[PDB]
Formats: sequence, structure tokens, C-alpha cells
Amino acid sequence: TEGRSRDGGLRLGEMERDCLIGYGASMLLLERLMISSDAFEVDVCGQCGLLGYSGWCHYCKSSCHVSSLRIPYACKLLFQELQSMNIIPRLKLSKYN
Amino acid sequence: TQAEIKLCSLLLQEHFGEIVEKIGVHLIRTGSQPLRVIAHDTGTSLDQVKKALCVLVQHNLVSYQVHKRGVVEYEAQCSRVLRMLRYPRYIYTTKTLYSDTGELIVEELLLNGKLTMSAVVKKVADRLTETMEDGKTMDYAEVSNTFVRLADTHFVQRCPSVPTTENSDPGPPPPAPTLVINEKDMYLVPKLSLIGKGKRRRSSPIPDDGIYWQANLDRFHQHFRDQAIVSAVANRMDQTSSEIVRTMLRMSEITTSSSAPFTQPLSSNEIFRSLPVGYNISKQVLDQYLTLLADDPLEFVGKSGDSGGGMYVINLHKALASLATATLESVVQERFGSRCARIFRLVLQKKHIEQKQVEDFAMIPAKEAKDMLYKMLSENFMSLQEIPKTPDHAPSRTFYLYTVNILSAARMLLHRCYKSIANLIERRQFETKENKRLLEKSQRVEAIIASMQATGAEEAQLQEIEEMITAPERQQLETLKRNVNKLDASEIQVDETIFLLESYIECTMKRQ
Amino acid sequence: MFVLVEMVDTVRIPPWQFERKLNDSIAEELNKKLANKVVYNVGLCICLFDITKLEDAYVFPGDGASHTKVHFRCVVFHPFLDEILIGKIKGCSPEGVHVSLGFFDDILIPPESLQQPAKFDEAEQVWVWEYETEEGAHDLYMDTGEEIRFRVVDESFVDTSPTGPSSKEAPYTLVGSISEPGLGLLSWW
Amino acid sequence: DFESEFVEVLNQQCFKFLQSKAETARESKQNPMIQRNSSFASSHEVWKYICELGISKVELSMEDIETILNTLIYDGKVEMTIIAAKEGTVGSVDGHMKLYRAVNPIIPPTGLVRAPCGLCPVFDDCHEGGEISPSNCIYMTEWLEF
Amino acid sequence: DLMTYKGEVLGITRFGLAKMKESVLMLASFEKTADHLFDAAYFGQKDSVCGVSECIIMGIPMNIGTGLFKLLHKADRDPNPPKRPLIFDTNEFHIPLVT
Amino acid sequence: AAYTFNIEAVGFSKGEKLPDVVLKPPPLFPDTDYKPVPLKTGEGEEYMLALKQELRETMKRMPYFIETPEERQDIERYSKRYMKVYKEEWIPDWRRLPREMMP
Amino acid sequence: KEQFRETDVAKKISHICFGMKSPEEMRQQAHIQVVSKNLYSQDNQHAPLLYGVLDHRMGTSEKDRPCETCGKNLADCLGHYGYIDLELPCFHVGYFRAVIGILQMICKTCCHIMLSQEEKKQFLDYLKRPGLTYLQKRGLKKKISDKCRKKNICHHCGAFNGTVKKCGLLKIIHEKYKTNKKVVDPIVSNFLQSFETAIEHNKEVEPLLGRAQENLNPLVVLNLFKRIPAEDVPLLLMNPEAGKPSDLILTRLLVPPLCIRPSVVNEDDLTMKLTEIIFLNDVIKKHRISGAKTQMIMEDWDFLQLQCALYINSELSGIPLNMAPKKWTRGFVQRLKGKQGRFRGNLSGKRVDFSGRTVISPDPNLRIDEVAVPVHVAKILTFPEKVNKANINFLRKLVQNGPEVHPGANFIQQRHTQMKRFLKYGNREKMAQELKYGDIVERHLIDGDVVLFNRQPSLHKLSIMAHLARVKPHRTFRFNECVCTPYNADFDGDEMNLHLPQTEEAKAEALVLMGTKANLVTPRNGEPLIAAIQDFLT
RNA sequence: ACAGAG
DNA sequence: TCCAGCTCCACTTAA
DNA sequence: TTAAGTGGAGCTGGATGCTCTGT
Ligand code: SF4
Ligand SMILES: [Zn+2]
Ligand SMILES: [Zn+2]
Ligand SMILES: [Zn+2]
Repeated sequence: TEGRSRDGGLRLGEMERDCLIGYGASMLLLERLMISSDAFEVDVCGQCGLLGYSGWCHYCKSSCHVSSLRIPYACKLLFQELQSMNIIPRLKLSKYN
Repeated sequence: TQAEIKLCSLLLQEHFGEIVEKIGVHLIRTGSQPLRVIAHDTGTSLDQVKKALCVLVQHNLVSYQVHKRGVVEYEAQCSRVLRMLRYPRYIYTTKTLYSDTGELIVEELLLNGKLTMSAVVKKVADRLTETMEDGKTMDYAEVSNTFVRLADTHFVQRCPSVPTTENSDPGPPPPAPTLVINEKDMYLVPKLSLIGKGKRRRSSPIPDDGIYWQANLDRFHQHFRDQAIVSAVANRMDQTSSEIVRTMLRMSEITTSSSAPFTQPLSSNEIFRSLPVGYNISKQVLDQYLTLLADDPLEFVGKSGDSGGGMYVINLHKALASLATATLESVVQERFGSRCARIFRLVLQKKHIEQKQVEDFAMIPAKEAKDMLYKMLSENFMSLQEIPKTPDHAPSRTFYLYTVNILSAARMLLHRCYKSIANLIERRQFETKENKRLLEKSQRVEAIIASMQATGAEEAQLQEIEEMITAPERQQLETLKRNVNKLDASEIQVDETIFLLESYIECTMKRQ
Repeated sequence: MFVLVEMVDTVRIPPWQFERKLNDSIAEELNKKLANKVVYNVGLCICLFDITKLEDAYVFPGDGASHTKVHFRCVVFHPFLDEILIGKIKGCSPEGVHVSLGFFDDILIPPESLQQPAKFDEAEQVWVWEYETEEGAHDLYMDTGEEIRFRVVDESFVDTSPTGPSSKEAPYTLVGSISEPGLGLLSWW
Repeated sequence: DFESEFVEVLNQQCFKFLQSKAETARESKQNPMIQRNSSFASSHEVWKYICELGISKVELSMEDIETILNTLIYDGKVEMTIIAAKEGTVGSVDGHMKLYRAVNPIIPPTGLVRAPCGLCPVFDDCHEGGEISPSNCIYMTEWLEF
Repeated sequence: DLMTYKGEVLGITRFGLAKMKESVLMLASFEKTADHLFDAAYFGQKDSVCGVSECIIMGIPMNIGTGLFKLLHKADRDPNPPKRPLIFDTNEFHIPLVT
Repeated sequence: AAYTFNIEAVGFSKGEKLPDVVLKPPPLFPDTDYKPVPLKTGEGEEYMLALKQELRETMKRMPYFIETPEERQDIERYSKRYMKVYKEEWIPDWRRLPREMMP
Repeated sequence: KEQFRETDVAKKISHICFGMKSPEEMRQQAHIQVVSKNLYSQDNQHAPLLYGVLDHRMGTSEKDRPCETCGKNLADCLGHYGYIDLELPCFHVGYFRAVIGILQMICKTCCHIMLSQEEKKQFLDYLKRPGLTYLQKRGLKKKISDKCRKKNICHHCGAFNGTVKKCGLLKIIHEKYKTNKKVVDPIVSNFLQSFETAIEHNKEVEPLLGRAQENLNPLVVLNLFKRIPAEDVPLLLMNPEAGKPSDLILTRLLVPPLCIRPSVVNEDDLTMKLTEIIFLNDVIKKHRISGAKTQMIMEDWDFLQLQCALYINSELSGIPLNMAPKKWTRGFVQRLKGKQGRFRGNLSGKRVDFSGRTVISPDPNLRIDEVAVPVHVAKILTFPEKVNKANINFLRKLVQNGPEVHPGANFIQQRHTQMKRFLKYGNREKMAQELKYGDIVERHLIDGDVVLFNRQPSLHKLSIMAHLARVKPHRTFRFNECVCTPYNADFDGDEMNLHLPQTEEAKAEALVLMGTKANLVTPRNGEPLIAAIQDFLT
């Protein structure tokens, strides 16, 4: 949340992101903006590229291609504010090797 | 053309298989492609591409033209694959006009694409041994007598032939031989003194080599164009009025092109000798029909002449527009009622009309006519004109004039028919596939009868066939067969709507 | 009666086992994951046979554990069609005869493939075989499981996957036959 | 509108008078040029017949039945030819006169309406694998039964 | 050198940046956020996550800095260990039956 | 309740007779006022129907019906010669076919 | 017995392929159909309706009422979609300049693309080269559409094709029947005289009949786009695997899950626009039966073209005066654009925890790489230290101190459990004896923790460096005054920020790369910044 | 929406 | 409040 | 004489710094 009245927490803004890039700090820029704000996982169907739930793609009606993915929650919110606009963000997931 | 590519995906699967339709649909969908990328973009082996291309270049379904750097590109004909649906109508119209030998001549050409004349007169005479009995074989004379009568009437045409390499470009072999049509010898048949007998399937060098014969699909469509016009006059005026229409179009078979708005004008002095003599009609009563058919505002025929007595022409493009209108207005009545078809005939005649004039001129009140207007703009039978007072184009200061456009509604109605047939094939293939347990069980009880039919077949094998548990299951197999026979027949009858629509869409295009 | 099945896999080795040779820790980890389980199209995996190629041991960001891609071969109980086996009976049912094969248990001798002079029981579970001269209709298939010799004619794979979101059918089935002359109990032939 | 309950019966009454008059010309078969002229009906002829039948108390005016016969044209059942008023019993237009004859439709009905696909109100929402599909349709499984 | 490596002097506006960078979310994270999204929907344009600004959005570590290289663990491992010899299905005893 | 737009620009000048609230969605298959026209019969229309079903069984048997090749057969056995699917193979006229299509 | 299944399918995102849905892949995604207009039931139960918006088969947005599709709470549900049917089609406001783009290239009669046969072979050979970039695509649509707009006749059907341009808000015109002062064309001379019956009753047709052209609308351009051949689709530069031209005109509309539009804003502006779209699908549906004029049906349709436009973008330019909104609502674009959107406000920069903020004050008795954290902030901030062989005796004592004495611990977490026992209660002498390896003790911030440190207007990279923390009893952040040059701190009521990194790798990237001893020189010109200042020079 | 602070 | 693209309109060359 | 390709002029749509601290 926002302020001192609401026990808010401080803001890595747009400019402070630009300083952490300049140091080349990759995992610190990962820890500040994913691990300690809004870490989350989603079920993704690797066949149709859409988001599923509970290991069940309701689009394809199957459970043989669902997979977990580490994503910030504000991007999962983006991936559902874009489908209502009919701008479908289809994913293709490879193995993490 | 998503309905066309869906429907062509089924006709290639039923008639050629699965590893050929992936090549066949991809050529329709994307365009002319060289050979190496079709194996890449689809993923089959390069040998199975060569099998799928040689079966599609056989049946005149894909073409090939040489391009820059000597590469060969394959281009499919989407209109040609849809004419694989009209095969049972082709084999029947050569049974009415020609003998049962000529019924089998067209059948071997439509099932092999390209054959030599020497091969087809053998295969038809072999298959006609089943149709006969008692020492009478089929001989190669009377088959070829039916064959050369087809080439006189252009139902069988010669394929484009190979070029003579001794005359044109001797030396290095091209990747593709670049075939070309020759106008003179399309119907100039090769002579065959060689005769023989059709073998009765007992189971116990070629002078026209390269001369391949194929079915001329453009000839049947000229013939089917006649019966759409002739049987239209037979319903409107008279059967004697229809035979005169039948007489003129039969005379106009060889003397006009297949795309001509006005045919060759024939004088009434020579129609009289051309008519069959069973009609007790004089020359003066013949001139009475030709001046009352000229009095029709539908303009099936016209005067278009003064010399040589009574000069008269019969119309071709305008006769299709009267049929495509009747094609388009027959569906408005059957989908939305007779009172809605009153409006669709009203707004067609008075070319631009509003709501208040329709309810007056058609005697259908408000709130019942306006429902029949609004369900047709959503079905795209009818459009608005929207003449504005201001360039603001605001809805509160303008006039919405209803308008029926024939061409945009005919292309729309054709696009519904392609999907309509694809749904019938999908319902039949669904009920065929889900009864694959019933049909094989009914096949195994018939295979005991089919295998060992005569040699060592005792009489104690006829009671173990109905004895299997398929005996109450025959209710469903009869419910199967009454479903397949209705969906196959409805698949044929929609093609009658396509030909009346597609001929009107083809004839209105200038193709400049 | 087995087949080797060549597979690839990515194995996580946690960092408290860095004292031990990696060839031993992979083999322990793949047996903890593939043993006594029916892989769908290939059958029932018994144990690891050998490791054939062992690629690089990466360390990914966000973890200290070493991930390595492993090429290996695994021994799999998967009898081919028309093979002759020997095993014991679990019991009898009107659905058929349940044949036990050591580790494996789902072998159904169907009543349509039993020896023909007896095909149905007298409302009893235990199946019979009527020979005319001796032992008419009482030659029984005992539930204690004397050794028989049967011939596999059908095998089937049912995909035991979840249908629907989250919050026991037999996956590897086998149909034998006994009707051939010489099959059956080891006493009879 | 005048009345939907009133003009609905004139559609099936005026057509039979244009049918029998076309039927007696068909039974005449004297001269097919004159048989065509034997099928045309005068606008004043058809108007004096319907008011003779005794349908309504209100008088059927000639200016209205001149317009009810246009609905027989718009239903595609009769034609209309305007001739000059060189001679006539009335000749209600100065120098003109109208003539009606009942005709047939051009074609038998199309093959699209014989399939259930041409009549479907949810045709645009049907696909291969979704909810509405040909493999589970009601409109075919009804039509396959009878 | 960044302004002039495509043969033309390009600004550091949103107009010069639309011609240099290829990532769609990098374009949509700066200016005209709506129009780049509908254009990528129209063209069907696929987008890698190779850029820096969309590694920060998608939560994967970026490529510059300490993400440029990969680390290997130096375990006591023997690649290609001695394989177990087969006994039955060797190739010298099983010449096929068909001609 | 009031909306963002003006209702008076949409309509409703009296202030009453607003449309009712749809409680349950419409059915998948709304019933029809009109029916399919029955099929055409006759000795010509039925022979084409008889000829059509004969073409399916014919063209599935001809060698132009290129089936997919089988694979992943498990073992070899002597009964392979008894299970060999024999069918004659058609060869085209290579003078008409391009050179790139030889097997 | 049990079939093998791969346990944890962790996968990495390779690429994102944008696209669009067909209007009947929306039905395959969604769970319910939304037909009702009212938000809540009228009774005192305050229950949501069963086939309207805020149905809980589409998700939940409060802790009290769970979801119905999956039976899970707010914390676990990924949200589920519904859909709305439209009685008449409407333009999608985002693709409206692309619907005009397709209409300028294809023929408006036969739906083929207006090119010669040789020109199709040229561009489709350009599209086969590998590595075609997004810049090379957008230049090609300029080159293709400029070749189509130079032709006035089709090379395939031969029908005339005029200009296609916008003629107001969400209206498309086609000048098919243009005239000149020259000899009149035969096809345009038929259109200007076929108005015969309309002039008979309406007098005002006669001044206006010259201005009559073909007015396109989503009933017609939907029907044209279904007849585009699939060979001619990539010349429109649409990838046909991500979208079709038929999908640009919407006829069905997904509604978002309820966690996109939370129940207490009471309702969101997206939910209130979805009420007005459902309401207009009953206003049009009633007027088609109750016999409204064509002037009313078109106006209602226009309202629906406006209400699906303001649902997506609520900042349009050419809204008429009688249809302009009274107040300002958020569409989807306004919650993506700007500084307070998703991309700048919630994605590129976001609020973090394990952070503090205090007034600063000087201290020269510290080193140049140390910072003095107050004890009130050192008890709140925690670093999760894993238990291993080297720190077990230390962490047992830090558990035994507890949450109130300073070298202490606020939480404790078991080995393979995700639940944190809050260590203020219970006997900590018992939970210190049960520390197994792999447990996480969330100790306080102690002497030697790498901590980031930031003054807020951050102009260069030395505005944020990392120090080593030391705990001191007062209430301010404190550092040596030689470090006042990079931060540009001045001790006049100055607030600086703090960040405790929560990972070992986040520590070591902060110590090696971002320390003060490794950032003495500025990266701009190599001059030293950490050096002496006033009263250290004097 | 306004005022502050650096 | 300032600034690139898009579209409309006269103005020569060329036949 | 006019078809056409290219200049100049007007319209349109986009953008305008970082945080906390309170009412
Ligand atoms: S719903 Fe069934 S019957 Fe109706 S059009 Fe679709 S496939 Fe044909
Ligand atoms: Zn899926
Ligand atoms: Zn849920
Ligand atoms: Zn065109």
C-alpha cells in the first residue's frame, strides 16, 4: 500500500530502476521488483498459449500441457486486461535449460 | 474463402486420403509455391510430397508454371476441387443423353483424371461384361462409336499435350516441359482400327501415346445452363413455348462462346425447319410465339434484327439474372415466411423505398412489417442508402432508403451454401464413425457369408448370422442408413443452388 | 521379456549431496522417480539399467542446486504380443480369471478365451473345465494360484490423467488367452 | 393500415378469380396468341366481381381494389400489363387500361432450403468442436427423424 | 554511434525509438501505450523477452550485467561412463529372417 | 439509477415502459416457425444418390487413395508375409510431369 | 499401479506472440453468458445475480464470498471469463484505423485485393526471406497500400473502387458514385435516376441525391471480411495464425474476471459500462419488435458503437454533443497509459517491502562504508537466514532473545512448510531446541548486514549505494559526511530511503558491485566523489 | 482535490 | 502549451 | 487539351519530474 498511515512501503521508481541497471545488478533488480513485491505463479497451457487454472486448461479441456510459470502479479493482471480488449497475449514456454 | 478451404479439406480426404489433403489445402490456402518449401511448411517427407503432387497433377487439380531461375511452382485450382462434388450429376447427364457405354466413359475419366483413348475403350468394355450375359462380349467398335460422338459434342476434350522438343528447343532438358494447349486438335480424335473383346474378369505400341483425354467440365456447364433456362420457360408459358427455347439453345451450342451476353441471332425461317416435326405449328403461329416471348419484360429473348424475316436472339446473361433472383427470393419465403417475401419482392421492384411506402404498398401494418425489415438487414439481404442533409451524417437529420442489391446478396448466399454442405458431410462422418462398432460387427456376420460363398459352402451357415447379438442392433443400422441416404441426397441438391448462383456471379464479372 | 527404453531427463541435485560422486546421486534420484510406475506408452519401469551420457551441471539463478540433463536406459516390463508367460492365479470371478505375475497383478483371462468345453459356472465364482472321460465339470481354477501358462493377446493403455481442476483405474491392463492346446496349468500338459 | 383481418381474405379470393379465368383460357386452346389475351382480366372486371360476392357491408371502392391487386403482384402470383384505352367498357385511365393474369413461379424451390442449414437462426454461431456443432445439432436430429 | 548506426540520424524521441528497438513491450512501456498494442495484435507480431525492459516486466533476470554468462558446478562427474554390455540382443547372432 | 449517457437521447420520453431484465439466458436452439422443404424424389434424383455412395467405396480402393505408411511395429515374425498388404502401384507419364518429381 | 507424471513442470518464457480471438473462440474460453443488467438482488441479502455481471462463477473480489468455478478464495483463484452477445455488430475502437486500412486495399465488391498479378509475385517473394523484422513489415504495408490506392478498377472483377475514408465518429464512407463535369459514366447514370419512387413521396431527395454514396457499417464490413481469400490475407500484412480480418469487427465481448474490477472502488467504471452495453442490447431488441423507425434503430446502434468505444478508450475526440459523457470514467486504455497506468505505475516501478524511510543526520565516527540504522527499524526489518552448520549456535540464541530484545527473531519457518510461526508466543526455549537444518529464522537486522541506501531524486547511479548496517539507539539514519557528495544530502530535514535485500545473491550483488569502497569515482569523468567536505578541509 | 517537505 | 504524420489542393511536364 | 507526380497548407493526435506527509 501507499503511505505511512497505511503501513505503505517505499517505491523503487522508474529512475531508481535505471541506477540498478547501470551497476549491472541483475539478481538485485529481480529481488526488488519480483520477489519482494508481487511474486505469483500461473498455470499456462503450452499448446494454446493461454492461462489456465489448477492444472486445467478450460480452452482445450485437457491436463497434458499445463505448466507453472514465475510471473509478477501485475503482469498477470496485464495478461487479463489485454484479453478483454481482444489483444491476446499468447505465450510459448520452453524448458528452463 | 474459409468455407471453400473447409469444404475442399473434406473432399480431398474422402477421395484421396490424409497425407494429400495437407499438401492440397496448403496450395489453396497460401499460393503458388516451389517444391522444397511444401515439405518444410507442412512437415511430411519429401517422398510423400512427390506422391501427393503426382496425384494432384494427375486429376488436373494443381498446375505448374516455370518461373525465374527455372524453379517449378505449384498452383492449386480452388474452383476445380469444388467440382468434385458434382460427379454424380455428371454421370447421370451422360446417361440421359448417351448410352450406358457413354455413362462408363465419363466415369473412368472422372476417376482417373487423364487417360488415353486406347485405355478407356478397353476398361469400359471390360466393365460392361458385368452388364451383359449369354455369350455377348463388348467390342471396341461400339464403345469408340460412342466415344467419337462425345468429341463431336465436346463432352470429352483432349488435354494440353506435351510440346515437340525436336521442333522447339532441342538440347538440355528443362525441369518442367511447359505444356501448351492446341485449339485445332482438342476434338480431332485419333483413328483406331484395333478391335477386341472385353474380358469377363476370369482371373485365370499405342498409337495415341501421349494423347490424353479428360472430361470437359465447361461443356456440361453450358448444357446445365440450358436446362435452367428451358425449364424456366416450361413453367411460365407453355411446353410448346419451351421447346422453341430448347430449339434455339441447341442451335447455339457450337456457334457461341460460353461467356456471351447475346448469342448468335437466328432467323425464324430456319427455326421452323429445325424444330422436330411432331409439333403441329405453322410459320405464322411460330411468329406468334416469337412476338409474345418478345413481349415478356423478363427479356429471355429479343428481336435484335430486321433482315431475313423474323430475326431473334435469346439472352444468356439476362436469363441468369431472372433465375438468380428466383433463387434468392425462394429462400426469403422459406426462412422468414410468405409475408416477408412480399417485402423482398417489393423493395426489389421499387428500387429505393422507405418504411411508410412499404406498409402502404404491401398492406402489412407497422410493427409487423418493421420486424420483417429489420431481420433482413441483420441477415444482409437488404441495405440502407443513408442520404444525408449535412456532412455531419447525424441519424436525426437524414433519410434511410432501403435497397436490395442482387450481386452482394448472391455472393452472400453462395457463401452460406459452401458451409451448408460441409456441415452435412460432418454430420454423416460423425454418425459413420460412431457406429464403427456396429458396422464391423455387421461386416463380420456378412463376411461368413461373403467368404466361402460357393466352394465348400454348406447350408448350415445361414443360421449363425442373425444368431449373434446384432439382432436388436439392426434397428440402429436401419436408423443409420436412413440418415446417410438423406444427408447424401441433401448434399447433392444444394449443388443446384450453387450452379444457379455461381453462373450469375461468373457472368457478371468482366475479368479485365 | 523386457525392453530397454532410452529416455532423457533433467535432474535436480540439491547442494547437500556435493560430497558424493554425481554418477551415484543421479542413479539414486532416477530410481526414486521411475520405479514401480507405468509410463504411458512404454510400460512398467523396474529400475535404471545404466547412464549413457551425462551433460553439463548448470546452476541456475535463484537456486544453488546443480541441474544436469541425463541420457539413460531403463528396464521395463512390457511383453510383446503373442508371448508365452507363466504365473499364478489371484482368484476367480464371473468376469474372468485374475492371474498374478509376481510384481504385476492385472492379467485378465476373459471368458471368451477360456478352453471351450466349459464356458459358464453354476452361479459360482470358480471356473471349471469339463473333460468327458475324467473330471467332468469340476476341474477347478483354485484361488490359491497353482502355476498356469498363458498367452498374451491384448494390452491396453488408459490415460489416467485428471479430467477437471483439482480441489483409480488400472493404467496398464493385459488380456491373456488359454484356449491354445498346451496352455493352462502346468499339470495338464 | 386499413385492417390486417380484412385484406387477408382478399388475397385468397381475388387470386382464385384470376386462376379460374386463366384456367378457362387453358381449357379453350383455340389460338395461343388469343389464349394469352383470353387470360388477361380487366381491372373493372375483377372489381365488380368481389363486391358481388358479399363479403363486407362497406363498399369496396375501385381505387382500393386497384391497390389490393398490387399485393398479388408483390407476392409473385400475377402480372400486370398496361394497354391503351382505344376501346373499353370503362377505360378508367385516360388513354390507358390495365390487365392482370395469374402466372406460375419461375423455378421449383432451391436446394438450400431443403437442408436445415439454410433456415437456421444461429447459423453464424456453429463450428466444428464448440458447443453448437453439426455433430450434436437439434435441428438435424429432428429433421433426420421424420 | 547509437543515433547513426542505421544510416540515418534518428532522434531520441518516440519516433526515433520506434525505428531502432524491436521489442513491443519496450515500445509500449514508453509512449503511445495503446497504439503499439493494437498494432502488434494486428500484424500478429511475436515478441521475444530478450530486451531489458521486458525482462523486468516478465520477472526473468536480464541479460546484461551478471546475466550474460552461465555457471557450471564442478562436481566429481564422469561423462560417458562405461556402459553395461548386452548379452542377448547383440547384432552378430540375429541376422533377420526375411530375404 | 441514472447512467452516464442521457436516456432522453436514447428514448423513453414518457419515463416508463423500460424493457424487462433477462433473468435466464436464451436457449442454444431457439425453435423455428418454418421447416425444411422435403426432398425431391423420382427416378433421376434417386439414381444420382445411388451413384454417389458407390464413388466413396470405389475411390477409397483405387491406388490414387494414398494411405499413410505404417510405422513403429514392435518385433518381426514369420506371419509378416501373411500380413503383407498387396496392392498394385500406378506410375505416371513422366513426360508430362516435371523432372523434380521422380522417386 | 500408478502412472508416472512429471512432478514440477517449471518452464521458461520464450516468446510472446500477440494476436486476437475469433468471436467463437471467446465462447470456448468463457464460462458463463452474461445476460442480466442488475448488479445485486433487490432484497436485504445483498446477493449478486446469477446471470449478470458480478456473478461469482467469474471469480471473487472479497474474502467473504468464495468463487463458484473453482471453489477457491481470493488468494488462489486466477479469475474466469464470461461473454456478452451483441444484437448488432460494432466497430472495435482500437482496430478502426485498421478496418479502414483493409478496405482501402481490397475490392469492395468481390473482396479480392486490388493488385495486378505480377505485383503479388513481387511482395510474396519479399515475405519469404528469413528474419523479417517488425520494422520491415510496417514499411511494407505502406508500400502495398500505396500501390492499391493508385488503381481505380479491379484486375479481377473490374468493378469500380473509389476512396475509403473516415466521415465522422466511427463511420466509413465509400465514394462509388463520383461524378464530374465531363461526360457522365453509364454506371453512375443509373444510380442517380433509380431514386424514382423516393422522389414521388419525399421532396427532399432531389437536393440530396447527388451526395449519396455507399455508407459502410459493421453489418456490411463484417460480411465483406468473411469473403477475403486466404491467399490474399498476408498481403494485408496480417499473420493468419494470430488473427483473421473477420475478427476486427466484434460481435461478442469477453467480460473480465472480478479480480480485474474489485467490488469496492461501490463498483468499478468497467462494470458500470458493462451494464450500459447489456441495457442497450435490450433497447435495440425491443425496438425491433415494437416498431421503432429507422431513425431510432440507427441512433440506438450508434450508442452501442459509442459504449463499446468508451469501454475501451474513454478519451475520444469526435464524440457528438448530445452523446458526450457527463463525468470521466476509466476505460482499459486509461488504466494502461500514463504515469499511473500499469506499465509505469505498476510494472517498471512498484512499491516494495523490507524498506524504511527516516530523517538523516551526520556522524563522522563511522566509516565511509557504514550506516547507522535505528533500533526501531532494525527490529521491524528482517533477513531470512537459513539454518546450516555454521550458524546454528548463533540462531538458537537469536531465537531465544525473541521479538523484543534486539538481536532477535520475529518469525520461524519449518523445513518443507510454508507457514510462519509468529515467535512472540510460545516458549522460545522449546523452538530453539527444535531448529533443524533447512529451517529459516527471520532474524533482526544485525551488525554487518548489507543494506541499500537512497536519496530519492536519483540522477546518477551513485544515488543508491550499499552500506554495512550498524545499530545505534537514536532515531535517524546516519553516515559519514564524506558520503554527502554522491547523495547530495544536506541535513536540513532530509529523508532518505532504505532497502534490506532478502536473498544471498541480492546481498552479494549489492556488496561487490554497489559498495561505497568500489564506487569512489564517478563513471562520468573518473573524478572522486567520496572525499572530504567542509570542516574536514578547513 | 488542495497544502507542505527535500 | 509545442511538434511530427496525414490529407487536401494548385502547379508544372508530357502526351 | 489533360493525366499525373509533387510542392505547400491545414488538420489531428501525442506529450510535458521524482518521492513521502497530511486533510
Ligand atoms: S446448427 Fe446444425 S442444422 Fe443449424 S446450420 Fe448449424 S450445423 Fe446446420
Ligand atoms: Zn489449451
Ligand atoms: Zn475461481
Ligand atoms: Zn474486385
